[PDB]
Amino acid sequence: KPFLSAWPSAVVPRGGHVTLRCHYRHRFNNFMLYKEDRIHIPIFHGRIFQESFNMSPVTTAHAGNYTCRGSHPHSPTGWSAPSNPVVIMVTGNHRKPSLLAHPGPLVKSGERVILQCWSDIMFEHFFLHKEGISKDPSRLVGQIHDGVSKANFSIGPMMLALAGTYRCYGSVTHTSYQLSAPSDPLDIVVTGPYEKPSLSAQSVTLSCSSRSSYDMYHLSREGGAHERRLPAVRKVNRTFQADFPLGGTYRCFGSFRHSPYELSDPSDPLLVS
Amino acid sequence: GSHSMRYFYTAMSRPGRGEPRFIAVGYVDDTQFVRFDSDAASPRMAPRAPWIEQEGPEYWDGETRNMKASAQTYRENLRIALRYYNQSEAGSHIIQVMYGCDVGPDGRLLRGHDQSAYDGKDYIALNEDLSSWTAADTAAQITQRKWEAARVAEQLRAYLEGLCVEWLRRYLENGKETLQRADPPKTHVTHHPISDHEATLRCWALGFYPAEITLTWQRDGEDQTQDTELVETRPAGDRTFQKWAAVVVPSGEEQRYTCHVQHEGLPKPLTLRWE
Amino acid sequence: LSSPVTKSF
Amino acid sequence: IQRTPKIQVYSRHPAENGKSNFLNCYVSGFHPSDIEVDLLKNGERIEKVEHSDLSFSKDWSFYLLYYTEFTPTEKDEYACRVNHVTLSQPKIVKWDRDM
Ligand SMILES: *[C@@H]1O[C@H](CO)[C@@H](O)[C@H](O)[C@H]1NC(C)=O
Ligand SMILES: *[C@@H]1O[C@H](CO)[C@@H](O)[C@H](O)[C@H]1NC(C)=O
Ligand SMILES: *[C@@H]1O[C@H](CO)[C@@H](O)[C@H](O)[C@H]1NC(C)=O
Repeated sequence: KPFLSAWPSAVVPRGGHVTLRCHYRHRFNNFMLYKEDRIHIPIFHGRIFQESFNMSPVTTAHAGNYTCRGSHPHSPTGWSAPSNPVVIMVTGNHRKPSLLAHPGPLVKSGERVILQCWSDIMFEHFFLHKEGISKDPSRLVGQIHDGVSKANFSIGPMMLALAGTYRCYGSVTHTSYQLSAPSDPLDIVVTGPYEKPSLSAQSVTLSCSSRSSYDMYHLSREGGAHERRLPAVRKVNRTFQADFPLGGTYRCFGSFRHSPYELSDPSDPLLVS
Repeated sequence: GSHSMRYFYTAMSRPGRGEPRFIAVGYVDDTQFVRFDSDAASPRMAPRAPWIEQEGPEYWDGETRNMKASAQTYRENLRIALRYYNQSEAGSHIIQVMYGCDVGPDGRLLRGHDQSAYDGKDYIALNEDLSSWTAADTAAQITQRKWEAARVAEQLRAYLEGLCVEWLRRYLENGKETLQRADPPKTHVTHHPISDHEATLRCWALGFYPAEITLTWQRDGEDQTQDTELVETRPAGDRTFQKWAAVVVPSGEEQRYTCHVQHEGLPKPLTLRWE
Repeated sequence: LSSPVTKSF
Repeated sequence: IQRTPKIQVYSRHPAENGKSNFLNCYVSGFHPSDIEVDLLKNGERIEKVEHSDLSFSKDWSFYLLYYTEFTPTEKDEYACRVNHVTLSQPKIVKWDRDM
């Protein structure tokens, strides 16, 4: 049985590029492709692909459920068993849906979050897909209500492996492998179990510090717009501290280098008058 | 005692050739007793020794769930290692982990281990005090900072002191007849002429457990440890081991040489000669 | 018994 | 960095002609883990060949045992064929009763 794969992603926008590789008998050998509509008719009239099948630029015609067979001369058929199925979904065909987090995008380790995808357009199916090379989407049937169609994806228990940038898509009937434009991205971030920094007051300046060697600190106003970054500086007292120069309620997070979707547990809320 | 329990994790990416694979194996001393492979129909912790087969469903359920969690974590860890070393996403890489406990005769904790490597080279490892880490490079220093902030060492110490030791005791009890009684090597010496002026004396040890053994050659009571040939101890296939040690001798000096065999399955050390 | 301790890099 | 595999071909029990036995190919000290191992009867691959689960030693190098039921004879030559990324062609190590 060959191993079929799509690179970099099976979910691919129109005008993008995706390569199908069929690995069989320690080689990316000559192989034939097949769709799911009727499994034993080789596409492009029995075309035997030499190396790998680069679809570029991707059109809506490339969308579908693929399976490959590798060449195996010293065998009764001369060809291998059907490989693992790989579904190529093409996006950018409809208006984008909306993606929302409940209660929010910041999810503490071990807990769950609801990612709701909804639209005015009556999408038959919804697909949740996390940004990343070699990632498969989840599917839910759209529930119709009050003029909008929606679906709730459950994600948990929260671990770093589940953190990242999420987008949802919609598909209308008769075009299941054709997906809408992606919804606006939603960054799902895990908080903890790393120890919370302390946040205190040193015009005022809010200093958040920790004994742990966080690479940088994030300050956020509860009900604010954007978060404020500041690199942690190794102080003389061996503490790592960031000083945010400045009413409301603030919180401080610690984070490490090369780890974009994880933060420490949030600091205690700081009331500034 | 003394006895050991070890777990070995192998996590490997193989872009284009398969999805990331996680393999775990469990050992008591030299005997494998459990395994887990993420590349199956439905991945489950499975028995690999008869004396663990009668543990209840709760054991296997718990272990399977833990192994699933571990598999996910180490797939993600591969993805992380890629960012740490700024490597291509088309390459094949491997993380290896080994951890466990050494207990003594009465069955109390003597030492704890938890070491991990990336691509065959040391990455990061728990220190003897079981509260601190040793990193091999900058990426591993990042990992160290993370694990210190998350206090992983305290949890690991709690596991090694608690569950590892107790379950090791239970295992040692479960298969005592096979795990705690050593089997002495059946041994002999063979002669193989090289030329008319020299020949090879080979000392054989077969069917012994555990794997630890010493085979030495002596000329007139002195170890010829430099000009001796040793093979790796090899498994026979039935949870017992084989080993031999050879030496090249001048023709007519066979009497001068003796083979010495020490193994815990023997009451007294063994001495052998060819005739 | 294997370790229940999560080792995230 | 890569390590080439060491190979030992040997029987489980002292081999006597006509007596049922087990043939072992023990491969070790290699890195990475991807490796191909075949047991050969007069140059041809044996059908039923089982193997141990992937493990490694303290130097992080892997080891594997491949084994098969066989009957010792002097007419039939048994061997082990091992291919690894460090090997251009697969190595044939023949079974020798005194090794
Ligand atoms: C892809 O094809 C296989 C077999 O043809 C089928 O089992 C599978 O359900 C298909 N996948 C999807 C998303 O339809
Ligand atoms: C979807 O998730 C959120 C919070 O649970 C909320 O909008 C709503 O209760 C959910 N919709 C359901 C359960 O149909
Ligand atoms: C460390 O030094 C800074 C002054 O640079 C100070 O604000 C902070 O309170 C000190 N941290 C501790 C724990 O003393």
